[PDB]
Amino acid sequence: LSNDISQGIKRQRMTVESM
Amino acid sequence: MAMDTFITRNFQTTIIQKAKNTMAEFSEDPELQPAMLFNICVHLEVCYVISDMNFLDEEGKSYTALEGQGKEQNLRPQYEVIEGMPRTIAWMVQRSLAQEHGIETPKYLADLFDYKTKRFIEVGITKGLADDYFWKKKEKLGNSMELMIFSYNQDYSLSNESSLDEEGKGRVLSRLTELQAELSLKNLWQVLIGEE
Ligand SMILES: [Mg+2]
Ligand SMILES: [Mg+2]
Repeated sequence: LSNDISQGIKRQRMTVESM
Repeated sequence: MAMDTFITRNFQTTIIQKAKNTMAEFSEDPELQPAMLFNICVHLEVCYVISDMNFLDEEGKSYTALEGQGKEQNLRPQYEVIEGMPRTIAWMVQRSLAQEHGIETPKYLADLFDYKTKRFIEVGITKGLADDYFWKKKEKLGNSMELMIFSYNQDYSLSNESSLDEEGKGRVLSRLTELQAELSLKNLWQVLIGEE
C-alpha cells in the first residue's frame, strides 16, 4: 500500500518532467 | 479520538499532505472540515492503488506488478495518475495526454488516464451505493470519462470493459471495508458525510 503510493508519486514526477 | 487523529493513524503522511494541499487549492480548512480531509485522503489512496496494479509493455500486453517484475524498465504503467498532482499541473498533463492520443480533452479534470483504452477515468468513493453515485456523476460527465465507483459496503460500479481485474477490485474494496470498520470502532462512522 505504501509502495503503491511511493511508486505513484515517483511516476507523477517522471511524467511532468518529461513534458 | 479526533477525526484528525484517526487520519494521522490510518493514512501515510504523503497522502495526508496532498489532501491538505487539495483543500488549500479549494481554500477549505482541514481543521474545520475533517470529513472532507478524510474523503480526499481515501480518494488519493484509491487512485494510486489502481495505478500500481497494471503495466503495459511496448506491444500493449498487460501485466500485473508481480508478473512484470524484472522487466519493469521495459514496461510502463497502464494508468497515468492525474489525481494528487498540483491541480494547475494536472490540467496541463490531461491536455497533453489528450493531444498525444488524438482524443478530446475532457471538460472536467480526470483522476486517471488509461493508456490501453485511451480513456480518462473518474474515480468515486461512496458510503452509499455505487450505482446511485454512478448515475449522478453521469449527468455531469456523459461519456467523457470511464467511471470507477467503489463503496465502503463492498458495492461497486465499473464498466464491463474496465481494465481493473478481480484482484485489483478486491484490493480497493478490502481497504475501504477496513476503513469503515476502523471508523466504526471509534464511532466516527455514522457521523461521516462521504463524496456523495
Ligand atoms: Mg478527482
Ligand atoms: Mg474522482
